[PDB]
Amino acid sequence: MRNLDFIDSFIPTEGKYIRVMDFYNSEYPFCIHAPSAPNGDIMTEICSRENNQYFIFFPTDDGRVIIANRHNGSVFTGEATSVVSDIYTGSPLQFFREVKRTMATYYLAIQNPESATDVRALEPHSHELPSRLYYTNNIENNSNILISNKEQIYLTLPSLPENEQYPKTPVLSGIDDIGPNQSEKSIIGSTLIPCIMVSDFISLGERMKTTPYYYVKHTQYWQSMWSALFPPGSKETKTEKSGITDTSQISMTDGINVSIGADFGLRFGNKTFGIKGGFTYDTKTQITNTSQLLIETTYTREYTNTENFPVRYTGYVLASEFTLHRSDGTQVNTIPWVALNDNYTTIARYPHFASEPLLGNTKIITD
Amino acid sequence: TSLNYNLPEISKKFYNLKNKYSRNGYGLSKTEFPSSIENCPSNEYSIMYDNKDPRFLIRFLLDDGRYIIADRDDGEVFDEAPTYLDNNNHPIISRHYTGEERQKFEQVGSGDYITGEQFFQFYTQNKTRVLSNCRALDSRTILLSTAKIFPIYPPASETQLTAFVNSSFYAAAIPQLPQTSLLENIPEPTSLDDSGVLPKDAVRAVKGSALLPCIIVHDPNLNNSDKMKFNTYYLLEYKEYWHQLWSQIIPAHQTVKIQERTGISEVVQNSMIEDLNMYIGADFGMLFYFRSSGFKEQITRGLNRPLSQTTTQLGERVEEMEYYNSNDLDVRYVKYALAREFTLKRVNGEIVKNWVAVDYRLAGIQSYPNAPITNPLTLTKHTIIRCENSYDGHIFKTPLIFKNGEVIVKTNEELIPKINQ
Repeated sequence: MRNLDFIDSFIPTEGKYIRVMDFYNSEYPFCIHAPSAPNGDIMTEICSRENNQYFIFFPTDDGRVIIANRHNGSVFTGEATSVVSDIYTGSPLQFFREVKRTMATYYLAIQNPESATDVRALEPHSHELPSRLYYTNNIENNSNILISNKEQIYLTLPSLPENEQYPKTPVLSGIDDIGPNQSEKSIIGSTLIPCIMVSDFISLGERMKTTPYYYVKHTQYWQSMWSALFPPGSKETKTEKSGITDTSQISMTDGINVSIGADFGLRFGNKTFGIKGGFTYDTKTQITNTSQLLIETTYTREYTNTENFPVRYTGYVLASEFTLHRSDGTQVNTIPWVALNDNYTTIARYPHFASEPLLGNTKIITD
Repeated sequence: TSLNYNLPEISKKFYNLKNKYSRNGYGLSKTEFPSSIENCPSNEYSIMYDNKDPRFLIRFLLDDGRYIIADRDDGEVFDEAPTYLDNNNHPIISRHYTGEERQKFEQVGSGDYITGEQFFQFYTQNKTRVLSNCRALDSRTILLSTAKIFPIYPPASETQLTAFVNSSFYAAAIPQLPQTSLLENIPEPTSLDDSGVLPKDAVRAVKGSALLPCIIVHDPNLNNSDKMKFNTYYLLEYKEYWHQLWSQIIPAHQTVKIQERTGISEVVQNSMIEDLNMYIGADFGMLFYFRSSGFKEQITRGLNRPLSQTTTQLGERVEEMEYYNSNDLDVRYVKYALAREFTLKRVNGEIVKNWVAVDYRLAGIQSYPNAPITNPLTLTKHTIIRCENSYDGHIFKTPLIFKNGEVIVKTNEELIPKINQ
């Protein structure tokens, strides 16, 4: 359609809107309120329209949610006997499960060093007065843990780019054509990432209001490594770079809490570990199966022209790049996050009917 | 918009697994001959190690990154038996898929990636046990898991018995993913006698699709060997269409009672459980049982249908609605609700089964004569006649106007009792 095209949107998923919460059984208009300070006790306070009372539920791979307030971006953190507001560190006590008992009412549960065991729900000790949120094992047929949404404001998400087809190998126009330094960049995939998991100069509280979601864009392209006119039957030695620089790995890790493994799979830190499955699916990448990090390696390779005529040859290496963007589209990272993979190479040639160069011996330079 | 389910390479190929250090080409084998090593007894279930009769194994990816290892020829999986051998070791045995912890393995890559000389190991029980050949590198023996783990940087002699590389392979059978399409507008009747479009003739829109590993699928038509070789992954399609609830001529200025049956019946739910260990929750999200649970997240991500947030099962919904025709003429009215359709197909395209859930939350009406000739129909009374659960006991606040071709979203309308308070 046009309208019906957004039929999926009419009934939104948990992390597409800002909400105001209240316990169903309270008769007086109490709302769940977060402290102005970055750390403090979560409380039921008289409902007002302040950002202390507005929350976004950020969903994770397994369906659990991270609950951040719109005033400062601090999240719900489970503690000994009470729920407090604190800075998101990816701690296990910062993941909650929303359970819908009915279409309109739900309760929030936290789980222990246990699995199927002690699921306890959040409950106030009063309906008449402002209260802290405590735990209870009394779940079944208990309406005191029951929460309702007073308000629901729909979020406008950034427009994500359309997925492109794998990058094609560059063509050469003549014997003197070295070819382009890079091929056209191809959008392989892009994914949405909560503002609380990214590094930026904008304050958390401000990100919550204007850019609650950031997005990571994944692109591929062919990078030029070398180019030469090979005389008939000549052997030449060309140098080919591979992997990721030390600065780029540090910048990426700092910026999105994601690193690249030696197998070219991705390594997720404590902040992003819970969303790794959604991240890799959207970007068409894989999770790493090794603990070694990808480093930078310089290789030498012998190439022999077997044709009886001179040939132009340009060597390209497959480049994979990640960019961090704000809701307004602006790019956050100033340092490039690029990994070159020397296992995937393509050799552009003139004339086109000429054979592939014969690959001889490969060495590694210890600069 | 095309689609990619994003399976890793090793989840798309049945590989022959050879030891990295063996000089005479020994690897994982289905050899009929028993173990030649004294302290390494073999039997009918033992996974063998030999340089003849190689096994071709696939690695199905679990949501937590662990793998299920299955054999191409007989469709059985690798299993860590609880029985003890010498030195507190467990034998690795062939068994039918159950989805238990003992069938899950963690792959860990190490070595010199820079020179392409890397290898991999299989671990169990939170990396406390490593899979190893029993005593030998170049002799027919068995496979077991040991709790005697050694350093990998200087590769101890014992570590060599745990190191694997990929060799030859067979392609798994992967069905092609269909392309998504848009949902059509609610179909208009062409005349007073036009009864509308029935579900059998309704135009479908593809919205999702997932690749289900054959081990979780119950397809009685095929034996486990044919199933694994020719139908390694089944295709599960997710579609939407406008499912007609009723079609009737309403006389001028008349109120009429109409029953609206939506949701899903128990028999259909039981069927989905039987075949896929999957079923629909009252919030229309997906629920899973033990045998398919390990793949929930990958499946739902592919389908574009969320994981359910309730434990309540969707059931049959029967509601009685009263409508009022305000026009001076007799009018053909027809009401459609959104159908959520799931289809299981084999690699060749053969349909195994269909399951439909009717979503009463998204529905609309169309008429003959159309607008602007006729005035829209009005809902004057809403009663819930029969429903086995109280997940959604809300009715519409009446009167409610149903504008031709407009979709009415139950959650965006005023209800009784009021929600979102």
